[PDB]
Amino acid sequence: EGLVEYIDAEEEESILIAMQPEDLEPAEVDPAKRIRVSHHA
Amino acid sequence: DNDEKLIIRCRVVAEEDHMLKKIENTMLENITLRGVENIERVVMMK
Amino acid sequence: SLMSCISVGTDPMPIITFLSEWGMEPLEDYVPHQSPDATRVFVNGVWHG
Amino acid sequence: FIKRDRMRRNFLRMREYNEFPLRAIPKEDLENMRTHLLKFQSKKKINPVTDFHLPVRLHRKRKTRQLKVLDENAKKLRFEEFYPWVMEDFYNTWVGSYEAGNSDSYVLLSVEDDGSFTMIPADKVYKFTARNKYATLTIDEAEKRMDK
Amino acid sequence: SFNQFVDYTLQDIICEDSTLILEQLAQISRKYEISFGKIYVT
Amino acid sequence: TTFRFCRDCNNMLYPREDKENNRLLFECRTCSYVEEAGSPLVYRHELITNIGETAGVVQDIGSDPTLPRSDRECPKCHSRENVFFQSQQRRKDTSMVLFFVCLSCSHIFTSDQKNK
Amino acid sequence: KGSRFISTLQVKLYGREGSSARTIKATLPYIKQDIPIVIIFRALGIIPDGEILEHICYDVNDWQMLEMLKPCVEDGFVIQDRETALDFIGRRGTALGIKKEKRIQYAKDILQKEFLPHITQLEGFESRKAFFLGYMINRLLLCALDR
Amino acid sequence: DLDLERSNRQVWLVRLPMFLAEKWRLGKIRINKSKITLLLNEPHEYDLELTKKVVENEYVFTEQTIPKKTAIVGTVCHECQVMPYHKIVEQRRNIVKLNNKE
Ligand SMILES: [Zn+2]
Ligand SMILES: [Zn+2]
Repeated sequence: EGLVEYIDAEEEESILIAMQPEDLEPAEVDPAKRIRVSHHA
Repeated sequence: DNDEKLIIRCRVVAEEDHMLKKIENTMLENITLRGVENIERVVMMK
Repeated sequence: SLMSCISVGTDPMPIITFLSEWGMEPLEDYVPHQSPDATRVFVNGVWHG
Repeated sequence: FIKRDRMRRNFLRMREYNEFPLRAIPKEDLENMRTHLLKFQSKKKINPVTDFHLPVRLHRKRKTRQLKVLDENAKKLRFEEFYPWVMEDFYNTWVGSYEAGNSDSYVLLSVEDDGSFTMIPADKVYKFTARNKYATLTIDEAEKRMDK
Repeated sequence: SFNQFVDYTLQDIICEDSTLILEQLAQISRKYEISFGKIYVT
Repeated sequence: TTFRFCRDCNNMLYPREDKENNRLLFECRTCSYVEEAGSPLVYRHELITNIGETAGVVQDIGSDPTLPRSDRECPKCHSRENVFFQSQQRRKDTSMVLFFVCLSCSHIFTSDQKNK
Repeated sequence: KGSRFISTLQVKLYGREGSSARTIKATLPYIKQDIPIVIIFRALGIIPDGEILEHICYDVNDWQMLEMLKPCVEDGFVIQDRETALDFIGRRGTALGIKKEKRIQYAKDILQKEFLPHITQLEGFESRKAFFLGYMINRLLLCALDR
Repeated sequence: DLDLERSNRQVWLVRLPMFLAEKWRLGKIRINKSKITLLLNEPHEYDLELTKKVVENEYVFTEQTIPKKTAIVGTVCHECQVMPYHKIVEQRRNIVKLNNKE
């Protein structure tokens, strides 16, 4: 169905991955939470 | 020194062009202009 | 890792076959000087075209 | 902040034009005949052998038992045909080698006397190169000289 | 990497040199060949 | 550099000084073919490089995934969308300055200011 | 497939930096010594110098590569003929089959199979290797050129 | 004793995809001025695409040291390859990418 793509090392040189989807994909708190990077990309 | 283009040239008294290549090498390579051999980055320090 | 496997590989024939029928000019006929920006196409370290 | 599993309870609950005809050429002539394709590297615009030179002469230039290695016939046949093809005058000269890259999928449209055509498969192609034109050769004369 | 092996590589290794031939000269010559088949696994 | 090749031999046209005319020729060391000297230069070394630092620039350059972004105008188009990258001379001591490319007209423009 | 070859063409870059004699030889198997590269282009039928630089420098505009190429070309200027070139190599490896009519066959024979056993091992594709090689050179310069 | 039959017989070599070449081991060229087309013999209708306008240093010869009976047929007049009716050709092409073995 073309949902997820198997990926290897050589291939990774060419792509730009996201840590967590909800984290990052939608363009847009506890003090005890670890500080997390932005979705500029 | 008054010149903005620091340019220096020379000529000599088969094909001379090749010795020049040998000749211009040594010039660049082995002619120190000052300072002792093997010594670079005279680094100050207090 | 947990989520890793290994390519057990295959034949590359059908692949080559495709590009053949798909504009990958044969190498032999490559004339760079006039086609400056051809993208080289490699397979398994074999620069086919 | 916990591990919850029975959501199977949830999930099972939550659930102009000009015609030009063709003809596959008769086969007997092909059966008797071998034809192939010339290619030159002269970088000359056409290099017509007409304007090349005359004449033209193109041609190739009891014990016990034992083990023989195995090869398919066409390879043995073509390997055997290692004598490079050479056309001459008796003045310039041309020789080539086989290419094996583009002899498969190749049929030619002979522009016959008619606007029609015939289609002819390709047997071989060759790449004749001019040679000896400035005629310098030092077979071992520069070789032994080389080591200098 | 084993299912791959048993299925295919085993055979392709056979098919490479199924054949090897011995030719006896006479006084018309002989020529003995022997060749393998597809591989069967129990 | 920028040296011709023979005709009917297509081999590199070496310098041959004419002593008579007091000038330089250029021959096919394979054949007879020769030709005069059109630029009084012969050779050069050119130790330093600021050449090529725009390699890979194509009118297909934006299509790259991972060049990050900014907004500066085309210094010609005034077109404020564009993409950047660093000096293609992936040499050691090279400076950092950023090469930008308009996405309207692919207008090259870097980001350093000291010399355009 | 086929005897699982381990054949390592290496393409050495003679010459420490700055120095001239920046020559390039290559170490084809069963060959006693390292062979100058132009002798190999020739060996695969690319006689003329202009055609050669097509195989390696992929730009009519970068000349620096050509500059480091310069010495490597006259390296070949000795030879001008494929057969001489091929004969040269015949003179270069495991000379047992004295017949030059059989020996230059052999340097042919070897360079059919025993060199880049990949892209082929059969007659005719000789030019295609002459690119792939002609490419490997490019990167060697390209690297040593620090780009 | 090489012979030159014509060395000028204008000929258009073509490269083909596998199926038609295999089917070729006639038709009608409907040149359209230059959207050249061909009406094949029944089967599909494959036009003419101009792979190379002008073709040189390339000629057709024949065969029957040892010389052999060799004649010069003619010069390649113009190179073409083929545009292959279409969806079925497209379907079989993608279908061709689905081989198998024992
Ligand atoms: Zn010349
Ligand atoms: Zn702009």
